[PDB]
Amino acid sequence: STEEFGKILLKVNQDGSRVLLRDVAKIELGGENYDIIAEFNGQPASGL
Amino acid sequence: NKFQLTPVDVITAIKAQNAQVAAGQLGGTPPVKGQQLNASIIAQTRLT
Amino acid sequence: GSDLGKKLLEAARAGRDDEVRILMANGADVNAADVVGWTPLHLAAYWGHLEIVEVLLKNGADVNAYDTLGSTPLHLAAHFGHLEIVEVLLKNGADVNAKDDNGITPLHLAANRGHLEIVEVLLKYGADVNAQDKFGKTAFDISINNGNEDLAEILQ
Amino acid sequence: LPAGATQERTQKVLNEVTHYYLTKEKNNVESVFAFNGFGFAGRGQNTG
Repeated sequence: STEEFGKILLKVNQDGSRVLLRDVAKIELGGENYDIIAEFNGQPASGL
Repeated sequence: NKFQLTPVDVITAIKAQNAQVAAGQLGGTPPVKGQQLNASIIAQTRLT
Repeated sequence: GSDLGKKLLEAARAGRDDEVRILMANGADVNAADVVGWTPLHLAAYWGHLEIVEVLLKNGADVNAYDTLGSTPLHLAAHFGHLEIVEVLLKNGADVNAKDDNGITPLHLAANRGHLEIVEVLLKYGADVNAQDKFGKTAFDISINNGNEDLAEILQ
Repeated sequence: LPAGATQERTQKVLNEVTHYYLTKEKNNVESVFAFNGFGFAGRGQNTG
């Protein structure tokens, strides 16, 4: 889940505070790449 | 020996300095709204 | 274990209520435990068989049986969201502050999976909100690590 | 589209193309499947 990725622990600071992955990044389910925009009659589409 | 070096360091320097680097693009996808420029970033290339 | 002990364990795990009742009537040990120390109550709490939990408790099941790593049926029910079973267990005297070998309490477990309603029940029954596992962490620490803002509130 | 043209600029042209077929060719056209990012000259943000 995105939540589990966000709480990956990057670092523990000097004061003992925690740097989590969600403190340096946005996290979302997305595509493997974004070069192609596909639309069928102007609506988002996929296909086979 | 005169420079405190070995074949290990030579091999490491060749792998690092005779490299072909995948560097992404200016304006790459997914892009920001309003982007006007798309161009490839060209970093290190194989020596010739 | 022994004879009718094993059939009760598998009966409680499978959720076979009539057979649980029959094995009770035949003198089966309510507190028969398998190799890892799970009783029928452990099994029924884990798999969420509310009626079997009641029948086992009505028949004198240890409500505070612990497995070989110190975990009780309340831990299991609180961890896997079985709210009605958590209430039945607490009503029958389940130690709301029981700790396993890791210092982990039913409140930690319920908090870690975000079961807000279970957390309120456990608090209502006297859960120590400042209880710490072996790493010094509280249910609150768990809440903010999970980014669960609702939980984080409830846990002061 | 010209050199270095971006995905967003190509999408406006495809939108106009899609609009045309579903408007001035409504009687003849059932659908437009528009792909922003490849053509048959090649691929790229400036192609569709």
